[PDB]
Parts: sequence; C-alpha cells; structure tokens
Amino acid sequence: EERIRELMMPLEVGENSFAANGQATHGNLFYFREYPMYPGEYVPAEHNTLSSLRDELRLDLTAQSLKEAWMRVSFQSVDEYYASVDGLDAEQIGEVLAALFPELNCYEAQALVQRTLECISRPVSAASRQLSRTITAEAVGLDNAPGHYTNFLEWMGRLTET
Amino acid sequence: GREGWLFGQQVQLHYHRFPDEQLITNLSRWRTGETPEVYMKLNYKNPATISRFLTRTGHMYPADILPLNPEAVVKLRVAKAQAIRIGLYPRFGNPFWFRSQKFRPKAYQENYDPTTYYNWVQTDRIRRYFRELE
Amino acid sequence: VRLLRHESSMSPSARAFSERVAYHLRRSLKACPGHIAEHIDFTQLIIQEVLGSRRSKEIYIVWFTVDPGARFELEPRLHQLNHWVQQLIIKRVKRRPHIPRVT
Amino acid sequence: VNKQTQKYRTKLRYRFRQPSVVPLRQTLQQRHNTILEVLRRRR
Amino acid sequence: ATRWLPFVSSDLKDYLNRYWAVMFTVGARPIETGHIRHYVSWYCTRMKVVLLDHHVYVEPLRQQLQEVSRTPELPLLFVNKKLVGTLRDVELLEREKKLKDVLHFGFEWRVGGSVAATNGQKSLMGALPAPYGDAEFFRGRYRGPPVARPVVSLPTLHPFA
Amino acid sequence: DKYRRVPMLLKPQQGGQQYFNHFLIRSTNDRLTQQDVDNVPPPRVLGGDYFKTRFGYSLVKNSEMTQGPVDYSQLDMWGEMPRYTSDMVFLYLVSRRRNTYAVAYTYEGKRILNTYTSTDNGHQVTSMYLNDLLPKLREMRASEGRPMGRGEKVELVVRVMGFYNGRQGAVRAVQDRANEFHVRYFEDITPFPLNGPKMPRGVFK
Amino acid sequence: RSFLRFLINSGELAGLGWGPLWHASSDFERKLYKIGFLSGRNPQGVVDHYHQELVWRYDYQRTRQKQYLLKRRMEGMSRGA
Amino acid sequence: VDTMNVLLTRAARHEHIQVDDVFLLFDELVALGARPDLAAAETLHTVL
Amino acid sequence: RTMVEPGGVDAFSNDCTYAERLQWSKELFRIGPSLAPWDWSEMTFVLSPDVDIDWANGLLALPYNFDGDALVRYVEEVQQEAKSRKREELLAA
Amino acid sequence: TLSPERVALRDELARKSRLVASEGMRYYNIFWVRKPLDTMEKEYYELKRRGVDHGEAIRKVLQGFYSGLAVKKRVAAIQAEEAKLTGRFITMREATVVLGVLAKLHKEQLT
Repeated sequence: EERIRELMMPLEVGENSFAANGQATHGNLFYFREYPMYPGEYVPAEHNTLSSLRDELRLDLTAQSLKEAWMRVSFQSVDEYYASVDGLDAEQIGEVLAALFPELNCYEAQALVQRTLECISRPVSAASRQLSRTITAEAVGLDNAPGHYTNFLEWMGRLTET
Repeated sequence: GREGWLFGQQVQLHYHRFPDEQLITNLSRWRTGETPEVYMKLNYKNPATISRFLTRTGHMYPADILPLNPEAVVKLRVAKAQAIRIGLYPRFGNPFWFRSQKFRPKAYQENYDPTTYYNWVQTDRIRRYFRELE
Repeated sequence: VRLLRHESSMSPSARAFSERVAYHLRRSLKACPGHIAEHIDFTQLIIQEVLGSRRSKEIYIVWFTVDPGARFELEPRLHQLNHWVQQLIIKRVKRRPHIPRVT
Repeated sequence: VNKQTQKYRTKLRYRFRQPSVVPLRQTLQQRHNTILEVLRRRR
Repeated sequence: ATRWLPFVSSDLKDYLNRYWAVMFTVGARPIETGHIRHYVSWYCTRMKVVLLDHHVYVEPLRQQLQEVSRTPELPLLFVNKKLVGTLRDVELLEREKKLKDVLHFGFEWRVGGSVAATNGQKSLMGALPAPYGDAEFFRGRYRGPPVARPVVSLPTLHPFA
Repeated sequence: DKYRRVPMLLKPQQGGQQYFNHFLIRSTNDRLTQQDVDNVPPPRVLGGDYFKTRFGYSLVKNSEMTQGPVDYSQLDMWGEMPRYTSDMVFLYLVSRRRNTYAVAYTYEGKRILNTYTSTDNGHQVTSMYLNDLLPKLREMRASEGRPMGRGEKVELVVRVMGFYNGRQGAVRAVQDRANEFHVRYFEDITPFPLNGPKMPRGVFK
Repeated sequence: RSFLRFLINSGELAGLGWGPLWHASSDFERKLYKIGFLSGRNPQGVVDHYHQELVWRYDYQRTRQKQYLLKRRMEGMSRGA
Repeated sequence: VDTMNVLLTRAARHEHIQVDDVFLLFDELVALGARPDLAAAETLHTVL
Repeated sequence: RTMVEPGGVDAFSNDCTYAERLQWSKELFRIGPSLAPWDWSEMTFVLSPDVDIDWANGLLALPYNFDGDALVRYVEEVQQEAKSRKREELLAA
Repeated sequence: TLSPERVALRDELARKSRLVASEGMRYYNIFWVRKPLDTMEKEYYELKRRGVDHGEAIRKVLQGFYSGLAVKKRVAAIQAEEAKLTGRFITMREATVVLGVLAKLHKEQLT
C-alpha cells in the first residue's frame, strides 16, 4: 500500500491538494537535511571514496618503503634540482617494482614510479590532485602541454601548503 | 493472366519524394564534381509568384521581416498593381498564401516545431506480382 | 494588478485621450504588421477599454478573450504590438498630453 | 517637397528612430539588490 | 552616402561577420525570442533578430545553422561568430553570471566553480586544497545553515514566466 | 511583537526527525538501483463504412459518374479558402459600445431574418434571433424542398465583428444552442482600414 | 490490528473516510501505533480515536514524505535537463 | 571515530612510525569509547 | 506535389483504369491549396480501393471516388481537435 | 574545386544529361552514372582539341550519351527478363522486400 501510494502521491496544489502551510505567504518554513547528523544518524561511506583513500595510502606507504630501501642500500646540487633528477630513475623504479610485484599492472606500476619519484620532494603532495579540479588546462591556457600543466600544479600546490 | 505486367513493373523498397530525385542528386553531385529565374516570373502573369511575397492580406511585409533585392521589390509592386488592374489578383486579399509559406505545422499540431527539420497496398502488389510470377 | 481604475478616477484629459486611443485601436487592430497578424487569432480577442494614468504617461489596455483558453495563444502576440500601438497613437491622435507607455 | 512626401517622411522618421538608451532600470535594480544585501547582512 | 538597403545573405558567415550579436528565430517560438530579447536588452547590447519564416535563402540558412549548432533549434544566438546556444544555454549563462561578459566582451569565464551559489560576499573559504583529501570522513564537519525546502509545488504564476 | 516570547525552534516547530535517516538510506539505495539498471498522431481509420458511420459524412463521393471529362481543370479564384457548401447559414454578429446586431444570410446572400437589437445585450439579442430564426429556416427549407429530418442540426457559419464585450455573450449564446445549430466556421469580419472617409474631430483632437 | 484494518480500509472503500485526502493522513502503521497508544486497545476507545483521527495535528510523516518526494522529483528533472 | 580515522591516517603516512605503535594506538582508541569503522579497518588492513 | 509537397504520391501502383487515375489526380489537385496549410512531409498519398488514414506509419490511401471536401473536412476536424486539446491542457495547468 | 570554363561546360552538360534522363528517356533507375558523364566530357575535350563547333560538338557528345544510355537500358532489360524467366535466382531487392513483408504479415496475423 505505501509503495503504491508513494507513486500515486500528489505534489501540486490541485483538487483536494493545496498548500495551506503558509508556503505562499511565508515560503519554505520546514528544514530538510540530506546529511546524517553525526552522533544520531548513520549512512555508509561511499565506496568510490573508500577505494580512493585506500589506494592513496597504499601508494604513499609503498613509496616510503622504496625510499627507505634506497637509503639502506646507499645532498642535491642546483643543476640536479633544476633537472629534477632524484636519487633513482623512473626506469629503475619501474624495473624494481615489476620484479618485486608480479601481479601489479602497468598503470599501477607507472603510478608507483610517479609517487616514489615525487615522495623524495613531498611525501603526500595531495594538494596538486585536488587543485587539478579547481584549475583546468584550458583556463590557464596550457592545453597541449600536459607536462608543463602538471609541473605548475605541483609547484602551486606545494606553495599553497605553506 | 497478364504477362507483360510482370516484366513492366519493378519492385521498389521505399518510395521517393519524387521518382527522379536520386538521378537529380547524382547529377548535381557530379556537376559540382565532388566524390534564379524568379525575376523572370515576378510579373502580372504569375499570381502565385507575386503572392509568395505578400502578407495574408495582400499587402507588404516590413523590410526587416521580408527583405529583398530592390529590383525584386520594384517588380513585385508593379506586377501586383498591374494584376489588380486587370483583375487577375484580388484588390484585397492574398490567395496562394498558405501555398507560399514554408514553416507549416502538421495536421494534428497547432504550431510548427523546428525539431522536425511495408504498407498493405504494396504488400498486396508484391503478393499478386509473385502469384503471377509462377 | 490589484484594482481596476474607475472611469471617474482619472482626470478629464486622460479620460478624453483614453476613448480616442480605444477608438483608434479598435478601428486599426486588423491593420497590424503582417508577421504578427498572421498568428493573432482575432476571432477571440476583445478589449473592454483603455484606462491610462493622469496626464497619460501610461496607458492600460484592458483585454480578454471569448474563450479563456486562448489567453495563452494571444498574450505574446499582443505584447509584440506595444510599439505598433505607440506609433498608431503618434500618427492618429493629435491632442495627447504625451505619447505613453503601453501595458 | 510635396505634401504626401512630407507626411510620409515624417511617418518614417517616427517609425524608425534610434532612442537614447541609458541603463536606469538596471541601475535601480542594482541599488535594490545592494539595499537587500545590506538589510540581510546587518541590523 | 547611399540609400538604405536591408541586409540579406545566404551565408551564416556573412551575418556573423556583419552583426555583433545575431539571433535566428521563427514566428512559432515567440516566448523563447522574447526571453532572449529580454536578456540581451537587459544587458544593453545591440542585437539583430532575423525571422526565417519569410526570409529568402531559408533552406540554405537553416541547414547552415543546423550544421553549425549540431541541433535543429531555430531560436539561436551568435556572438563573435560563435554559438552561445539556445534559450537553455542563455539561461545557464545568466544563472552562473557569465552572460554579461559573453555579450559585452564575447568570452565565457573558464575559472571553474559557481558564483551564483553564495551566502554573502564572494571569497575563497573552502577553496584551498585539503591535505590527504578525506573531506567526507570528518563526520562532525561543519555542514552549513539549515536550508529549507518546499512541501508542494506552489502553482506557477504564469505558464510562461 | 505578539509572539516574541516563544522560541525560534517552536516558531515553525519542526517535526518528523525520525524520517531523515530513512530518507537518506533509501536515496542511497535507489541510487545504487539506478546504477544497476544503467549497467501524438490521431487515431487510425481503415473502413469507408466505418468512417461514414463515425463522422456523419461519407468520404467516397458515391455519386453520378461524369467520367471522360476535359484533360485540364480550372482552379477556384480562392483555392485556400474554406469550402462553404450550399446549406450553410451565415450569421453575422456586429458589436458596438452600446448595441449589438445579429443577422442571418443564405448561401446566396439572401437575408433570412431582419436585424435584432453589453455582454447581456449581445447574449439576449443572439438568443432571441436564433429562437426566431429556427422556424424561419424550417419554412424556407420546406419551400425549397428540403425537409429537416429528425434531429438534423442546421450547419452554421458564424462571423463576428467588433472588439467589444458583446462578442463573448453572443458567442456563448450561439454555443448554448449547439444541439440545433452546428457551428462549423467561427471567424472575424473586422474590416481592414484604408484611406477611408473623414472621421469626427472628437476622435482626432 | 484486524479491527482497525477493517474500520479504516472499509470506511474509505465505502466512501466515508479521507478518500481523495488520503495524503493528508499518515499511513496505516502510524495510525495503528498511535491509536493503540491512545486507546489501550480498548474497543470503544479504538472506535472513538478512529473518529478523532480527523483531529491529529502532530503527525509530520506526510509533510516530510511530500517534501522528500518533491525534492527527489526536482533533482530528477534537473538531471534530465 | 573521526579522531581514530585522522590519527590512523596521519600516522600511517608518517615516516618514523612503527606498525606496532600504529596498532597500539588503534587498540588504545578502541579501549577508549571509539567505534571502529570500515575506513579505520581499511587503514589498519593496508598497514598490516 | 509542388504545392502540397507530401514526400510521396503513388497513383500508378494499383491496376485501375487511366480515366480513374486521371480523376484521382484531378481531385488531389483540386484539394491542393485547401490542403496546403499542413505539412505532409510524413504522409504518403496513394490510390487504394478503400480509404485508410494511417498517421503513425505516414500513409494516406484514398479511392479514385473520394470527396476532397470531405477530406478537408476531416483534416480540419483533426486540427480543431488538436487546438482544443492544447487550450484545455493549458487551462487545466 | 573546378576551373571556371570546366564548371561552365559541366553545368550545361549536367542540364542536358538531366533532360535526356528522367525527362523524355524516363530512366530514373540508371546505374554508375559517373562513367557516362565523364566519358562524354572527355569526348568533348577531344572534339575541342580538334575544333568541332561547340554547338555541333555538344550535339555529338549528347547523341553518344543517348546511345550509351539506351544500350545500358536494354542490357539491364536482358538480364532482368532472363533472370525472371529462370526461377532459380531472381535478384537481391525482392529478397529484401519478401523477407521483410513476410515478417510484417506474420506480425499482422499474430495481431
């Protein structure tokens, strides 16, 4: 009965349906919230966000593990800093990751290489990922230069964190 | 039964706008190579052509609404005057109006909608054609 | 609007201008521009009067339809005429306190 | 100029005129919006 | 210096090159043309409306409009030889306050983020990047004022407005 | 104020707080369901006899065969205009500020009844004209040689002039007699002005 | 439960209850719970409170249901646009 | 539970931590009136 | 075809007499302008032994003995029904 | 694009070919129309390299076009006639229409 009445239910002022609730004189006087009020109500967190956080933590911790392994095994000059060449190369990171982790996919291996390369500068560096959504390539006029766009996004996020 | 009819008639899949449209389209495509004669008819003999530029009443549209080549306007006006003189065009009114309009609604609509921009008879024709075929 | 201005609630000059405007509007309403005439269904339209303000800054043409269902076919076309109406006022009536805004 | 031409010229002059457009209605609307914003934000 | 002649051209590009803001319409869509006229006149920009019902070169201009706009929608507006779109797009630009600039100067802001949704003056609260993300896992995060909502539809004042 | 003493939480007095959680959960469930799911021409008429019975007028001519005619035909002066057949009564209703006239004419332009004479004025004049006209139509058609036939309603072309109030009343009066008068064309006759004769000064100045 | 089900549903079916105004009254479960509270499941009290249910003023269920369904429809239309 | 999520995340991403101490902090939080959540469970799972 | 452009006319499919076909063409031409105000780009006129008016499938089959006045009557009825339907819907809204 | 003289004679040839086509010939169902028109314009080019009185040259090429169209028409007639006489194979278009119309009749009889 209730599930059928849900679709039969009126929503416009018509015949035997009318807004005597002061909506015409006062307007919308009843609040209605779409968020669960923390202590009382509960709704399960979305799995897209769950997976996002889990993946970010996985990548960060793997990058730290590799950095500590490199330090176990083994200062940056101005020229090297400008060249952005770290203690390890992308090819080296890719080969070691592929050797130690067979099932890990090509895309995930590239992601691990990027994160390990970037953790030498900044561990989390989560500001650039977010700023990418606020600022777009076309807006900054840098559309067919993805490398420059990402370089600027990293620069700007790491400056914003200050 | 009749035997010349089977060899005369040919089966068509879909009807044409008019039977030679495919030939005309191919001819035009080759003429362009890819892989106005209205000033001649805008005269007192062509009531439909002169009416194509008049309002529902038989008078002139605004210049903004129906802009034209000045020679076309002069010829339109003189032709309308001469035809009305002779009595080949009503002194007040404009037949051919609906015939001239182009944005026409459908039979079951009230306004023109810009979005608009095997029948049993031919089935029986096919059936009888094949019945005679054997 | 809330009320409807009474015939006795307007100055004699505005009243005079109003009946002139009503006369000319009723006489010439079929001779509107063709691109609006071709869509206006004159069979339904009716105009009760024109009221206007004191000194006729504004004119209020009171209108309706024979069948109420035609108001929403007629209203936009009628509002596309508010310039033609002003030109008609300019052309035909000579004693006008001043050329008004049509509503 | 003949009388007919004079009258028609005046008719055209009135029919096709470019009026002086100054944004007074927009200015008043903006002032009204500012007044509402102030009334809303301050007592 | 020369007699007045109404302009006509079979090419949409001639109209774009000649007129700043040009709208193509028909007499069967008075309300949409009225709304676009309202917006343009409110922003005080010279605009030319062309009715295609009696326009000669109607089919050429119509097919050219359809191929440039990728849709049959007769009420169409053009500024700086570009397409702003139909009444829905004009209303969208009015909503996010980009129509003033697309009309006056001929460009849409690509900054990202809406300016219409504002509680007061426009500032940057909530714009800075969030460390680690996780804007959702602070269940006791600030949630804002108690927005109210209608119970029933409050019938529309006019079938057009 | 009169109610200054009551709390703001009681001014609207929100209620039903136990439904918000259920609504959130149901909305999420329905969103999941939607994601999983993701993963007018008029009627048809076929028979001629049916068309005749449904509409009251046979479509097929079903008349004398005048076959073998000339190979080219002349058009009508007014092709696009409505087809007024012989038995249509053309009634004109003219409105004015103070008065309203109503006359009825035969298809040949013959006046059937004399003229009769705001909104109520037009309504009454039209109703009286129709009441007096029906018998006159009876006698005229009988003299012609056309019996009425039981229940056969007279086919009518109604034409109105004047952008005055009386038009509404007169048309309502014509509508109220639908069972006997079948209106087929409702149209307007307000004339297109021209140079025309002089007009009174009071109109101008 | 049986007696109240009969009362409400049969009254409305015979055409003596809310009828077209059913959306103004809460659902059968809310009515059952509330009338049980108000009557202690006494028969005469159940009848009396079934009649008095015309008067209930602190039932917000239908208000919130209309609000939620209207919001859902509005967001669906906005998505469709 | 929000304090648990925050501490676990900002610790697991810290450099000089020990997994023993991450799990000890989780144990102390749950011993206090903290409700474990799927997010904290995922964090501890990735760390393990 | 030129004045009432229907997108298709089929007079030569059915085996009738040439006089009948000429008569049907004459009747269609007569109707012509009275039928003009409506778009028939979807409907296809055809000669049939009986009338059928299929608006969904865009077919319009008529016998050589068909009243053009009657057909105009029917299409005007359809137009009036559509107009009244829109008026009633707008008033209800 | 095209060179102006070429487009000019191509336009006149297109009009003349249209007239010999669906007009008096009544050959709406022509096939591979490109070959006849191109061979005719090439023949015109030869006749103009020689010098053949453009009016006479266009008359000659148009007559050749007419002969080619007629022979094409009659060869098509030969194949159609003998294919219909032999009941083993008919053609593709009637196969499409039959396989559609039988389905439509099946649906109707279902209704």
